[PDB]
Amino acid sequence: RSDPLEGFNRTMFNFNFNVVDPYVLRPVAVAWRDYVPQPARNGLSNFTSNLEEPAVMVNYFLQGDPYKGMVHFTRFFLNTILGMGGLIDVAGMANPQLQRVEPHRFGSTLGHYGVGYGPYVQLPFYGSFTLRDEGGDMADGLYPVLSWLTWPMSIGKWAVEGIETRAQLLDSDGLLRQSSDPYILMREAYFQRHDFIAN
Amino acid sequence: RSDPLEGFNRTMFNFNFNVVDPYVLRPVAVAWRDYVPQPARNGLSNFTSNLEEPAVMVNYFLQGDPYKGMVHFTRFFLNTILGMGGLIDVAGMANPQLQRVEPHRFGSTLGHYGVGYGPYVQLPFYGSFTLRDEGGDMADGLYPVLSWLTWPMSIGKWAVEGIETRAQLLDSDGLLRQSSDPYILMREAYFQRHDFIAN
Amino acid sequence: RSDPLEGFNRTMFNFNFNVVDPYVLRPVAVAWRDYVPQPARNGLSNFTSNLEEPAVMVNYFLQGDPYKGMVHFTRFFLNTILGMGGLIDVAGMANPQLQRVEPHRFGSTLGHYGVGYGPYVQLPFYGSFTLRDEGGDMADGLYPVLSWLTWPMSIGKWAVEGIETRAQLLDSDGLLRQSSDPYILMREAYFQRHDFIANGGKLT
Amino acid sequence: AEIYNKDGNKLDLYGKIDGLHYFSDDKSVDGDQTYMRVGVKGETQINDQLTGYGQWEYNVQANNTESSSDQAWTRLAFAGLKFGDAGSFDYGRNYGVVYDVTSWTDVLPEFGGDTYGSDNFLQSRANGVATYRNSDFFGLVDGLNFALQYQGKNGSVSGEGATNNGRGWSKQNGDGFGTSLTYDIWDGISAGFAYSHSKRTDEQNSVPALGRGDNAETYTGGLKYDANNIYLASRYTQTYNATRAGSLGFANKAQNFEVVAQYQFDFGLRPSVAYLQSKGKDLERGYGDQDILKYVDVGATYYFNKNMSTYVDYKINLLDDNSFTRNAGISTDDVVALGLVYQF
Amino acid sequence: AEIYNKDGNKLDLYGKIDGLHYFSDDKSVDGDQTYMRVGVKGETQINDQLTGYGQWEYNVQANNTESSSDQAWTRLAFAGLKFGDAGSFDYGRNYGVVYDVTSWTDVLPEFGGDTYGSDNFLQSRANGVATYRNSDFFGLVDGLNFALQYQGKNGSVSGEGATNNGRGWSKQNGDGFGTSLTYDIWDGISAGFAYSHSKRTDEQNSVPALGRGDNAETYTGGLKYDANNIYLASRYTQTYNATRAGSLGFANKAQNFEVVAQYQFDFGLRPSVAYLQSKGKDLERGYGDQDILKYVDVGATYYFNKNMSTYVDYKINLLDDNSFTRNAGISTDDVVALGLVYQF
Amino acid sequence: AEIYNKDGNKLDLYGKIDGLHYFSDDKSVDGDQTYMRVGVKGETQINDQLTGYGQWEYNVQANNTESSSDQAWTRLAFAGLKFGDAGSFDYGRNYGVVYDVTSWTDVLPEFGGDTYGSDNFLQSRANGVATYRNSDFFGLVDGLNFALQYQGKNGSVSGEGATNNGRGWSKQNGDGFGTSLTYDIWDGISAGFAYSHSKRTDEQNSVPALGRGDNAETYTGGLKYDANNIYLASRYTQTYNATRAGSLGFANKAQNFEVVAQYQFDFGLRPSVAYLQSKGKDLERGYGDQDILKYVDVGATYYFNKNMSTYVDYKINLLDDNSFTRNAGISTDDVVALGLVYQF
Ligand SMILES: CCCCCCCCCCCCO[C@@H]1O[C@H](CO)[C@@H](O[C@H]2O[C@H](CO)[C@@H](O)[C@H](O)[C@H]2O)[C@H](O)[C@H]1O
Ligand SMILES: CCCCCCCCOCCOCCOCCOCCO
Repeated sequence: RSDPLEGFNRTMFNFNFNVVDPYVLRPVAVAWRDYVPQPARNGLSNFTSNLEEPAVMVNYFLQGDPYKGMVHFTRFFLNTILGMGGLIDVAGMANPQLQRVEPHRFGSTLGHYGVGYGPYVQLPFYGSFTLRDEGGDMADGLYPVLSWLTWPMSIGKWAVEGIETRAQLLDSDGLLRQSSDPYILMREAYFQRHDFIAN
Repeated sequence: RSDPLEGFNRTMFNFNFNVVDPYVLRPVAVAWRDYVPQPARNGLSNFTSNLEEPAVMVNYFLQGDPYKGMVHFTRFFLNTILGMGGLIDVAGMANPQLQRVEPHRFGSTLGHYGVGYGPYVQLPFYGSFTLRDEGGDMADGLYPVLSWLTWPMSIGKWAVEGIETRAQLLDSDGLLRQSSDPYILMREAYFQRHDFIAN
Repeated sequence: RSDPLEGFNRTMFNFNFNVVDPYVLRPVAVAWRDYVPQPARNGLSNFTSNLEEPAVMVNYFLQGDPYKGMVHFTRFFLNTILGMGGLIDVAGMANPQLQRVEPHRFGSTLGHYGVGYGPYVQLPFYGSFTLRDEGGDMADGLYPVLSWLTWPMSIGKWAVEGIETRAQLLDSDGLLRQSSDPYILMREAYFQRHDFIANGGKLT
Repeated sequence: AEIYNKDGNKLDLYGKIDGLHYFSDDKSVDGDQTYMRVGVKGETQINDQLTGYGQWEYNVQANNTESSSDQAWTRLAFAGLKFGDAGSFDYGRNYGVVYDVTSWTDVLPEFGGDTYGSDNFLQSRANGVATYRNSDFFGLVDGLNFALQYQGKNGSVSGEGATNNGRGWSKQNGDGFGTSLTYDIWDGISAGFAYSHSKRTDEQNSVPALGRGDNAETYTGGLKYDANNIYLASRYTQTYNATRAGSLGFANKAQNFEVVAQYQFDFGLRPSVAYLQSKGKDLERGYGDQDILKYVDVGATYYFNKNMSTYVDYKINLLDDNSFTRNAGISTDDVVALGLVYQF
Repeated sequence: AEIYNKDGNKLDLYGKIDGLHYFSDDKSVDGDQTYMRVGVKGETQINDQLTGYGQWEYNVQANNTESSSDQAWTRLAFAGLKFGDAGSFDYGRNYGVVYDVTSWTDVLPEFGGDTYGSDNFLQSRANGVATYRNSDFFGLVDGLNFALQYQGKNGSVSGEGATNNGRGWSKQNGDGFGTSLTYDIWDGISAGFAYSHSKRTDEQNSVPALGRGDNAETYTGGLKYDANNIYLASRYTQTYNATRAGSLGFANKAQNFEVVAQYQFDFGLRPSVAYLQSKGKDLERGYGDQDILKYVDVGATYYFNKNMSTYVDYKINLLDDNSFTRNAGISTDDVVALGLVYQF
Repeated sequence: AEIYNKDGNKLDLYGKIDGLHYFSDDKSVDGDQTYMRVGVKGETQINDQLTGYGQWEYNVQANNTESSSDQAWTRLAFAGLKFGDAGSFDYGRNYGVVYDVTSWTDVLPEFGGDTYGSDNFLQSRANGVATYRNSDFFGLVDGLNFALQYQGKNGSVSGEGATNNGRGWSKQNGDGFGTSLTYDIWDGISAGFAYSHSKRTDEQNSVPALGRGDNAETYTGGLKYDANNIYLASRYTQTYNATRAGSLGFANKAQNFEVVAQYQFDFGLRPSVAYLQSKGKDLERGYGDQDILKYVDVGATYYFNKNMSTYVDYKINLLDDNSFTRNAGISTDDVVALGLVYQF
């Protein structure tokens, strides 16, 4: 379909799939799954998620729907001020239309206003980078919460989110490994997940 | 039945019956009934009645009955202080035995001590007038509540009260008029009300 | 039963039984029962009894039993602070386990460790006196609150209690006066009541 | 109102809100005087014989700004046990027993009871009072009620005469005691006597100008008739070093007397006539015999039900305008009072 | 909460505890502001025609020491009767009728409603107010409500203008009166007008240096919309010698204006936008035309249920720092507030 | 007492009246000490997951005159949410978390719990604390309880360090935090630890005479046994710049220690023995190491039932009368206290 840089990508993906993942990151995720207790996993996941919910709000406004804009205002506010800086999902306990949901950020608004993705890069150590979503999302580091992160903090957040994401995927490892071509499937999942959030 | 001035009276009464009543007064009372809303009538009725309750009180004391004397103390007291300067009949709502009754005053006091009426005059615009009651009643404009009025205010008060009672009799108009000799009925009614208040 | 002074004792008892009791005291106890109203009797009895409850505790501690030790602490504290210096039995109405009971004092603890009575003196006007219990109980006038009494106060308390005890016995006096050997019963009743108080305790 | 009664415990949240306005030439008295009272009364049955209880009652002034100071205060707070046939005993801040007979004349719609103050030895509410009470004289003499009471020193804010709860001479006191006796003679008629005796503080005898004496005593006798909707009551008391001479100190000798008459009408109005009078004798500084208080009181109150009432009250104040009335800050002007009162 | 309702007597114990914190560059506003409200509401039915009532409400600040002073004060306390279709009458410390319309803009999460103060010529709660109220205009004009109200002098603490409950010029007043009228038009829209008129004390016109005039009046009109989870409201007031110029006195003329818009989300959050403004004219020391208050206010409250809610509120303060702000003591700085609120 | 429970909301009106008297050679301690407490505790059920709450409790001193000042104060007022068992959170005026173990020795009949004060960093009741609490440690260890807490500056009345809720040092503080951990071990036995850490205000480090330091730290451990009608408890805390040296300032270092033993008799009496001691080290001005508190305490309380109780408590006070006690305002004298207590 796309992939002008399919050759470039497939080499970065095979480096990621069979060098960094078996030798690091996934071992780092097995230590995570066996040594950090489930409450600390739920608390970190909510704490990081919470720093994006002000931007999810500002972007639901731009995509025309100020109702969900204030669902994520309410999520940020109950959870920052009463849920211990985001550690507890109070809003989720308070009401069903305040459950945590996947971020809709500046890439989404760009995609919802019909802007096309980049080519499709696959990066070493990173994973998948479109010019519109990853990186377009960086526009949300111009206004507060994420403009408050130093560059060290942004990677810490990046890391713990990643190791957790890997840690959750630990139990369906396979079918990326028992699959004729795991680059085309991994990429297909990419665009289906990313087109859904740009709605 | 007594009546030494019956000749004079019957001619003043016919002046009151067939020129003063149809040409003025009753037109003013039909206007009253159709243009002044019922609450303002209830308040005006209550307000003027209220100024007579200090005199009814002092006169029940003079007649040996200090109980009803203070029935009219409390009526003045609740209605001046809680019923807005007399507009609302609070005492009347507070207890059946403080409901409004017709004033007694100094004519009553004379009649209760056996004094007896004058002759019986009928006046050209006033109406039935005895020297003991309509005339003796003036004794209560000597001490406060009623000594505070301009002579204009006492003329105002008579007027408003007369127009209201006139307005109420409007639907029993047609049955003093369907009667032979209406001076005799008007005169007996006078002496029955006035002897009843003296007992 | 030992009684080295039995000869002496029966001489004083006949003085106490048929001169002091009919000629005085029992007249004093009927005047008490006929002229002092029952509340002032209960207030006086409670008040004097209360002066002994600090001592009853101090000796229940000395006998190995601190549970009833503070039962009598609770009695002293409730009744002195809330019962008007002891006049009202507040502890008694507050709970069945704090009812007044007859004192266990230093004679009791001496006896509970087995010391022994001695003879059995009988005194004129006094009644029954052992060197171990009467007199041994006097050790409890060395620590408060019973050490706080002047000797006049000690005589009053014995007098008021004595007249009251006689006043209550007024209805059974008449049934000791005919009964063979009225010295033996009074001596046995003493040692029956006084041996019960060394481990064991009941009263009114 | 009884708001709790489960497990042998009763709880009563009670009070009144009184919208009230004073008309008087005296600008210390004239104006708005709206206030409110709230309190708790609690009872706990301990045994069949024993019952424990407590009460607190608060006075809150609703007639000044929200920036204002000292608008609330505690008038009562005490706990006790009641033994039934053996009486009752309690401690806290509570009424002096002199008030067990003096209370009979404190029934006007708004005034009265001001021959004395509060925190004025044992004539009204005071800090630190233990009071034994017994009804029907130890269950012996039906209808005769007596009381005995002691009060510890309530001294200076600082100095040798200090206590924790210090205050000024006008409301200090030494150790003292009082006693009360009341008898229901016929039925509706009642006689009462009360006696009081307190040490007075070194400051009482040095900083105010009027009144010296080691002690502060009061003798009181009173009578009352209360039947067939008539209420007649009267009270005479003499005081030594106990009655305050306004702000100038205490009256060395003083005689107080009160008379009140009330009828309760079929229809809900209770009028009130009364006379009250307090005379200070052997005052110092040239103030010979001076009047402390003197007025006729005319008034009436209407009850709508057990919960709502209204009243007017007219204090016809007969004090002359002396050098002594003014230097003590004793008000000489009349006063009229209107009040509307919700109670719960 | 209705804690009593037996035999035509009802008692309501109500209040709120609000843990609340202010962030501000102004060290007078910044820090803990936790406070508490407690009150009682009482109803007694006398007849079918007549019913009597009372209410008291207390504010006590939990944001200081236990040794700290003046942390409590009475906000409301009044009793009254309700006559059915002849209305109601009350007396006590209560809200001015001016607040019958200006209350329509007093709906912010925590700020707002500060173009006026308490104890300020019947714009909000005041000492000594008698208030007649009538709903549906004597049962005639359904949905038209009017109120009439009078207030006596509350003068200086001492001196010729003194009364019993004296205070400082900023909350004094002579005799005055006010009235209010409000109409519910086509379900949800509502119009209202309010007028007030009071004499000013000699101290008002001598001590503060700013504000001269014999009387103090206010003219108010307001509209509001309350339907379909939308709430819009606005209010305009003119005042003469009535609006305070902070500590410097009163504004001889002042025009006050408020706008509020709110939406209520099904999930429980209610955001709020508002703009507020008070501009004072002809001030007396060269100040001329000065602004007294001006800010945009953005905030929101999340309601968990009828009993628990939380809120944030952000006052964006548009006052510049004049010689007049910095001499009247008017806060120039922004303020953010977070509060968690239990109410019962 | 539970006075409301309708629609999943519960309201509790609670308190106590304590008629209480102190005997002491120290005239600041001696005399009447009657007081009363009243408060509300409230609950509303929101979901199955979420439930909200608040509570306030008031201290009213009934042991002075009705003309007296500052007799009332708020000891608690806070609201919060409780997350099933993801924990709970609240904000307001509430107990410091150091008190989660230190409370274990604060059980004497009337004294004790005075190695620290209220408004003393996070050791007792404090203004402006947010407190997270969690039981059974996130479902990880049944019986281990954890707590975290922060407090913002409560500064001077004026100056750069000022806040809205200003005060003097000894009850000021900078921003601070504390944490506590307690474990229910075998049966009755419990271990606890607490740490507190707060910035100290510029005024603390400038105006008093004793104590300098940027921070104020607290480390505390304690054990307790509570089974078979025995209660034993002990607590050791070390302090840096945190415990007050009476009037002179703070002790730069101090070690505080408390031990208490109690038995509860089936018939209702609970006797208590305790020893308490606070020693402050490296103090300035020549004082060196001095004792702040040191006394044996003997007493007992009789419980009539859940609602009425009495006690005597004897503080056998072993402090010497130094140049330092007399200059810090430290009471050297013994004191005995008798109290009768109604509770509801
Ligand atoms: C829970 C179980 C109950 C525990 C029982 C009680 C524990 C007993 C502790 C006793 C400790 C007293 O120990 C001792 O105290 C005294 C009195 O303060 C100190 O003495 C100090 O004060 C005294 C007088 O107050 C001064 O004259 C003296 O110069 C000074 O040193 C001693 O230096 C110390 O050694
Ligand atoms: C200001 C002085 C007032 C003193 C007045 C006392 C009067 C006592 O009178 C008792 C009257 O009782 C009569 C019975 O009640 C009447 C009920 O029926 C009324 C008939 O109209």
